[PDB]
Amino acid sequence: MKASELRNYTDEELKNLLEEKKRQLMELRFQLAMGQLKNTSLIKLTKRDIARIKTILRERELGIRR
Repeated sequence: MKASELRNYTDEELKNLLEEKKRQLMELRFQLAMGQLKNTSLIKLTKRDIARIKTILRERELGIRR
């Protein structure tokens, strides 16, 4: 929902952060699916914020976040 911070970065920072969340979720599931990642609460938290963050990027694409 709210950001400030996650919309407040510059377009170059914003991508480089919101990309990081979007990848991280997918890479963390990939680390488990191998056998490296072990804290699954961290993944589950990481999804909430992946979803918020990767939504922020979406919202910024159409004009919802100027």
